[PDB]
Amino acid sequence: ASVYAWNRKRISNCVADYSVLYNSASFSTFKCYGVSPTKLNDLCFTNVYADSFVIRGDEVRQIAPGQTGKIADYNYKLPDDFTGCVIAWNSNNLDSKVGGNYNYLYRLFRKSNLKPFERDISTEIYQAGSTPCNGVEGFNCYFPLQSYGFQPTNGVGYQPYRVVVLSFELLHAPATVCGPKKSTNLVKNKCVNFNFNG
Amino acid sequence: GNYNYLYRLFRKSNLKPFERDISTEIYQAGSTPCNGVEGFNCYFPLQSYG
Amino acid sequence: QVQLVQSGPEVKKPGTSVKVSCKASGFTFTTSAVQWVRQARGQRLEWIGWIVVGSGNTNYAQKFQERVTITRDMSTTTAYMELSSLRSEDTAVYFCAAPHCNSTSCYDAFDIWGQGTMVTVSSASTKGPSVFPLAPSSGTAALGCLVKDYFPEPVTVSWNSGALTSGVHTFPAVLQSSGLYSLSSVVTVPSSSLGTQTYICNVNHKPSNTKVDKKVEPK
Amino acid sequence: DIVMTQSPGTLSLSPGERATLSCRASQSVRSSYLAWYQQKPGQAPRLLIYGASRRGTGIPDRFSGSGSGTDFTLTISRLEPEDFAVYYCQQYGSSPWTFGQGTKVEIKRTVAAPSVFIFPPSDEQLKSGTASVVCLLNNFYPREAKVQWKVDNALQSGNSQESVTEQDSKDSTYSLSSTLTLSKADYEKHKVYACEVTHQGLSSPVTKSFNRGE
Ligand SMILES: *[C@@H]1O[C@H](CO[C@@H]2O[C@@H](C)[C@@H](O)[C@@H](O)[C@@H]2O)[C@@H](O[C@@H]2O[C@H](CO)[C@@H](O)[C@H](O)[C@H]2NC(C)=O)[C@H](O)[C@H]1NC(C)=O
Repeated sequence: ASVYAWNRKRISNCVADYSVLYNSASFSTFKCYGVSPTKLNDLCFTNVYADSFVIRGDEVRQIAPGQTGKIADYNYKLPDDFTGCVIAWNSNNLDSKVGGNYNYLYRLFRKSNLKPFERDISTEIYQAGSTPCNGVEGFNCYFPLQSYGFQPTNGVGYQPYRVVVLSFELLHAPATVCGPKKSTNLVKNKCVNFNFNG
Repeated sequence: GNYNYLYRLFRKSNLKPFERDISTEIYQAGSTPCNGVEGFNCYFPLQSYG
Repeated sequence: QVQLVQSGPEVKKPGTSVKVSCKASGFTFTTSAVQWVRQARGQRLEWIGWIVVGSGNTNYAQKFQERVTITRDMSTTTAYMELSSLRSEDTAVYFCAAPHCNSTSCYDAFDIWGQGTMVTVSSASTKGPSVFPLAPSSGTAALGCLVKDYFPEPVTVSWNSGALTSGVHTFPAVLQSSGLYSLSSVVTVPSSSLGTQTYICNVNHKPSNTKVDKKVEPK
Repeated sequence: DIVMTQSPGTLSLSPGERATLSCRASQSVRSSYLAWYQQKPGQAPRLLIYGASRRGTGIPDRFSGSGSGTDFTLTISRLEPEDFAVYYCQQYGSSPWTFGQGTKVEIKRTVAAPSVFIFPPSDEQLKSGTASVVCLLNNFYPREAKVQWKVDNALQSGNSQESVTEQDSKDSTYSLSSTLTLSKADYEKHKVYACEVTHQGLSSPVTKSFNRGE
């Protein structure tokens, strides 16, 4: 999905293995905040949110808590106390088109900043001046969305990148999303300290 | 931004009481040996304060 | 220092292209717009076109839709105007204009203007001027200098190395059919001072690095 | 396209009077998208008025603006010497944002006749094979003036060029320079070279001549 229309997937009751993703060189960016990226499989939270979108390379640095810019202010804002991970990878071979791609958009103007995890897809004409726009674009009246125009020949800073932000939400409810929790071999007839199911 | 103050960010195990570790060996966060070469899953254990 | 600085003078042959630069300062370029306007020597203002800096969208005039392309670069806060297939009709002064804006709102008109860029298009070559004296005839008399056959514009003329300014008329240059310019600079002085005051015109032509100090004599 | 027309072509007014300029659009334009600019010779345009009736930053309060639709007015309450320049009106609502043709505000003055001087071509230029005879019209008003070249009483045409200076900042007069260009052969084929000046300040055309050699 476009960055301004970021898609959200809800994850309840499913084991996941963040070790095969952390060990993958395919992902150009793997940065976690509030939780160590190494120690990830042990953690347990009741729900998981997966926000997904596409940006350009120069904006990948903007997907982090406490950041500012077009994307952070007008497209996708992360809270300061965000507890989760941000993963990004170069999608030039998929989301770039010769002549420029028109499918991925981003909000260019907005009168106020987005709240954390807010989703704004309004196409109201931005009034930059004192004269009120009446639905028609013009001087000081611009369309809020702009196309990235992703091309395969673009610079890697302007090439398309697919970004997925995983957040782990714990509420006043049982924790239903759990890690792999691998096991080991068992030995008999020897004094052992054991850890069975619970 | 003052970055002269550092803190260790990775280690294979927790420090024992009053233990001090000043080693700068590259931390291997993955299954690929680093051989003293930084890169993917090969991080500098120290990080500067902002 | 809300500024708008343009390129220097340009002298191109017919059939070539010129790219005029226009750099912004003081205001936030990213949210403004930049228009380009041309003015032929002694003519009115001719609107060429405008561009929205944030989006890059362009609108051109009918007479410049074919040979003018306006671009911008927010990193170097500079907008450009490329003019292809130059001809003598393109010899004019070009201005860029923009409203000054902060991080969110803009001015309601074009209040910031560039100094102007003169573009001359002809087959002529650089040449220094020949300065000939216009001697006074034998209560007030007139004398001067003829700055003939130079290219390109302009030349600067002073009298007594800048000491004599009163009564001085330096005329605007005319473009001869030979492609070279001609300029006349005259001064009116009392008839008594003709025999006891040397008059020397100082003609300087920077494009040809020509510095001529010519003394006018009453024959 | 929207056509912008300005009036008057030349506004001859005395310093201290009230100037009034008109701007007409070929179709109704938004009042909030019209501007007035001031441009001096050799200078860049300067924004004076915007939004039809919004004074710009740094512009004196003697400049005012009014109008609506197709007719607009720029009013200068008391004309100052620093106000004599060229004025343009531009609409910037509907593309293309066309300009007007300009209005020259000159200092009005009393009729002054020009001082006429003739200059033969220098011997140094004659060594180059070309002769240039110069006729100077010094300090006159109004700007309109007529110069005719006569070579042995033969009126010349198509072999002369003129140049007029801007109105003087001190005496509000103009100066004209006319150059007759002949070859060395044609220069040596005749003897008397004269320029006839017709002007409002002259009760009859004044002729200044010289004899080739004497
Ligand atoms: C950015 O400026 C706007 C308005 O500035 C106007 O245009 C400028 C080019 C300059 O000419 C200024 O002198 C003008 O005033 C600000 O918007 C105004 O904010 C005030 C808040 O006190 C509000 O009362 C006004 O109604 C607003 N007017 C408009 C047209 O929006 C804006 O706050 C400024 N933003 C920043 C970050 O400085």
